[PDB]
Amino acid sequence: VSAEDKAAAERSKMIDKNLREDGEKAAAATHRLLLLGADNSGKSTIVKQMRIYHVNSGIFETKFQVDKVNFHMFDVGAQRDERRKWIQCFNDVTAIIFVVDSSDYNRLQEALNDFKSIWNNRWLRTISVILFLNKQDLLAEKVLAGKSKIEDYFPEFARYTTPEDATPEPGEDPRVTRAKYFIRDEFLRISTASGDGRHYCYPHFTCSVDTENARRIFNDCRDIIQRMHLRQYELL
Amino acid sequence: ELDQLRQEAEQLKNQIRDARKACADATLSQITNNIDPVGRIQMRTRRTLRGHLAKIYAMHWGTDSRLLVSASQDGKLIIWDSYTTNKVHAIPLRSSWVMTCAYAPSGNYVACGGLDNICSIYNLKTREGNVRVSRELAGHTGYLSCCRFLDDNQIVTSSGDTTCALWDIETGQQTTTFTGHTGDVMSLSLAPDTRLFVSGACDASAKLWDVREGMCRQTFTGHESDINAICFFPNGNAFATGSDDATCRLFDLRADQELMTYSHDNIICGITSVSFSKSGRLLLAGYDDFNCNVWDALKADRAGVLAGHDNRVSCLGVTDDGMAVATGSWDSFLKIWN
Amino acid sequence: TASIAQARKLVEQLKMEANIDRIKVSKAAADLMAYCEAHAKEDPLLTPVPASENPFR
Amino acid sequence: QVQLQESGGGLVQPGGSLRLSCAASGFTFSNYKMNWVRQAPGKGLEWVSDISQSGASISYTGSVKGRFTISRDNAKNTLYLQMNSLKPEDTAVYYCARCPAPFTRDCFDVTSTTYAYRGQGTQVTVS
Amino acid sequence: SNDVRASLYSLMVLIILTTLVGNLIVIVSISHFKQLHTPTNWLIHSMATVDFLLGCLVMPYSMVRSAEHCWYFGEVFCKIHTSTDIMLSSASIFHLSFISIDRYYAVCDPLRYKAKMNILVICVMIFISWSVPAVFAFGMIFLELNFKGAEEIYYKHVHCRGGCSVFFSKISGVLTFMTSFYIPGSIMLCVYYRIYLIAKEQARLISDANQKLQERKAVKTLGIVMGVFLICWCPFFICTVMDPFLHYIIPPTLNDVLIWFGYLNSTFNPMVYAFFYPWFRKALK
Ligand SMILES: [NH3+]CCc1ccccc1
Repeated sequence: VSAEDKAAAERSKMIDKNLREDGEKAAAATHRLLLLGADNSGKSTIVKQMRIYHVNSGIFETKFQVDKVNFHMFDVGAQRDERRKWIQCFNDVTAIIFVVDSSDYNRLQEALNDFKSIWNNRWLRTISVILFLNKQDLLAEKVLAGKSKIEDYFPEFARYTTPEDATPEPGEDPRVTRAKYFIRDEFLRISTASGDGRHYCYPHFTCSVDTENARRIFNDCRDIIQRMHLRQYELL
Repeated sequence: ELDQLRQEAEQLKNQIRDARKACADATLSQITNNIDPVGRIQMRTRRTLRGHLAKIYAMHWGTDSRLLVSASQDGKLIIWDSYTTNKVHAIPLRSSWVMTCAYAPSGNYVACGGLDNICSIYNLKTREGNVRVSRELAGHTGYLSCCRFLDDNQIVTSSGDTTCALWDIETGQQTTTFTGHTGDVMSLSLAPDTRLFVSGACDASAKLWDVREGMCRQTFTGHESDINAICFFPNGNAFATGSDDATCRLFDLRADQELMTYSHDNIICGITSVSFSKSGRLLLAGYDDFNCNVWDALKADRAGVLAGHDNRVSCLGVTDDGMAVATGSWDSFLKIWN
Repeated sequence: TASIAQARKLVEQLKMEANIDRIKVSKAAADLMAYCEAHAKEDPLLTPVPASENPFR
Repeated sequence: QVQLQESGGGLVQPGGSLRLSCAASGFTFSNYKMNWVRQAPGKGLEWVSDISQSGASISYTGSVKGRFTISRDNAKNTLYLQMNSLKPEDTAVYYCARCPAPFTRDCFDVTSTTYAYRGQGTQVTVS
Repeated sequence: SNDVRASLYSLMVLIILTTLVGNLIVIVSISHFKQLHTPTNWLIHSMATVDFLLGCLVMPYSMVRSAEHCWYFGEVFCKIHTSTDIMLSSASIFHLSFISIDRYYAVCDPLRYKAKMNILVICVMIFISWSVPAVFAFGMIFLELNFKGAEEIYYKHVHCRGGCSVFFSKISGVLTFMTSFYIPGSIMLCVYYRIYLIAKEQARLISDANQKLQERKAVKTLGIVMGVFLICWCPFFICTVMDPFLHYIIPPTLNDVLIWFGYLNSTFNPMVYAFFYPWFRKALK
């Protein structure tokens, strides 16, 4: 009623209008992705053409778009080893880009444990995980050399046979196909053991020179959001 | 000589255990079993402060007990007027990963910080009339979990690098660095006289620090998991803590040890925020079960529940005059209770 | 020699924690009880305020 | 206070057996999961085994799978690791480390360099 | 019979009350909660208000004309009432079609769902579903004569009714059928068949992956939706479009029962489109 009250009310209305405009802008058709991995994993080389380094104080953000849809990918790489607290901030992301160095068997169990912890976490149990088994090229070289046996690091490999649903390249050898699909199945076992049905794992075999990673993330995000909408509409 | 040192440390620990046991003549529970219960405490949401389009991560009241600030993941730091629900300011933040915010006792400055490892000081009384980045307090090597204002020139910020630092705002340098924690520090509470403060950490250890000498004075143990909140008692002789073990515990500075365990068998959700009433009789805590429970500090008996939040409650605060309690949560709503 | 230095610092910190004086727990609880009972009237959360007194109505 | 003290260890020939018992105090043993981790000379911490609250769910590292057995005694607040048919590749310092939060199926930072809820360590050497 | 008159009146009053209460609850919920302010829930609220008006403005006179009686009200009033009934039925069906289109976009274009389905296009859809049926109905009732060349037939049919059953010529009947029922009905059918295919494929993929390693919810939902719509409106509209042919031999009683099925669709619409989904249930809690 008073002049000061009216001025405060109009200031609040202008503030709310500006806030709504800023919320509508740059937040429509934009999806956030949390990028995770280890030192050996080529997490920084997943997206080649549109890699964006925006590093100032511990978090560099990578922004890319495939078909008029923008994705913002955040890689937190300046915190300590402990991460059970800072990862609860990333609940909103639509997907988690998990990069694994499948060439190195020694840290493979550590990567599997990290994937297990992320999958079963209370605040990350709704977020789907996009899994990239990088360094497939190296993995093939190691398997073909045969100097290091994956049976030593995983005794279950002896009683494993490649799935019928495998779709290897014509140049791939059966040993290499079996090894890569064994690693993929080792991750998928952890995924489906506690898969709540509201978040899924999408395993992709990637190499460093691979350039379809953005398209794969696009399709995986399409599937994730489509399944979320179907679940919301009682269709799935 | 490492083994000898370890043995000496163990002996010291045994001595400190034996000393507080001697001190523990009785228990507060049987000391205050005769006092009258406070009765059922019922609070109703008076003003709901809508306008945040994302989860609210932190809030802090003002000394005037009328203006409060809030931080959200949308990148906006909003200063409210809870009396009439008027958005006085809306500061845009460079990074949307805010984890904490503070309101200076003078009201001129407002601080925020988060995963950016930088404490940003925002001037609210500048001549230009537009909120401007005053200083970027850089130097921490971990995410900023909390920050509180001593005066317009000094601020105490806790981080995720197991350290707490005191900053001189005018020069932007760490006047004194507090070390000793083995886990990420998650919260801090300053004293009414602003000479001491505590820092709950992820090692279940709450330490008491001297602001001037920059040294830990006491270390408190009792919790069995990560501590997420801590708040000094109005007297300043005791504090409470909230942990991930779904348990709140009260520690006394002078006795050196725990006096109360505020937990129930039913509770299995960790505490994100704790706060005291004006007189300290009520200890309000915010859990992950989307609810805040008010506990009777003296008798550890639950007095009420502040239900009404759709998502996880992440922040809670009580005004200096004690009239109202504000609870923020991930449902993008900040509710005022009374 | 980092481990032994850290252990020596921990020993010194434990000594500085041990050498301080302590009060009796009964005395501390009596102090908090007296504070709560002295400030009970001023607290508006414990005793509901009149519908016109609270600014949040 | 929360503290973990292991036992066992010493000098054993290849193919020998040892019992590693970890004593837990200051917290509820049943609520938290338990893990075993080891530090080979010049190497980082490697997770060895894991057990759930009820003891039904047990997992082992591939290197030690089939030989190590993990057992949890809720009543006595102690945890065991039977090292059957060990080899000189197993020389390391073993730590018993609970998982941070209770009633959780995830254990994020059990192998972290400064993990708060680990143990002092037991030296196990094999010649 | 007087005793059965009472039974039918009680049934029709029960229908009116359930329609009104469901629509009112949906409207007030979507208004006050503020968490249900998404652009879609706005379409649901608009459909709820179309149907609520239908409950009070049209349905009570519907029962007094269904129970075979002379139209107590004036001729100008039944003209207005006939136009209002046509307008609100067509508006409800249009809102159903628009909700189906929104569902399609949300399912088959998930990434750009917010961009391609925003409050602007939702308000345009609401305006279309409120205006085009009104213009069509009010024109065809007042300005244009739906009875063209059958003025003689029109008067005999009206006098034989007692009250005023909706009269349609062959061209008028076909145009009303296409404008109100077939086009929104065909759009809904195509968009729910597509959604069925997508949801069934997703469920099959999920189950196949689970079985490969080491509930028909979509069927139920789309069956409920399509079955309710088709049952309530298809009998009425087929009989109505076939009424100008066969020299209007359709028994009067059938038409009276058929119109009431159409009204029972406005009764069931708030149920199917709000209460079947959990978020609305949680909000009502
Ligand atoms: N209550 C149904 C009335 C009606 C008649 C003809 C077309 C559309 C609607």
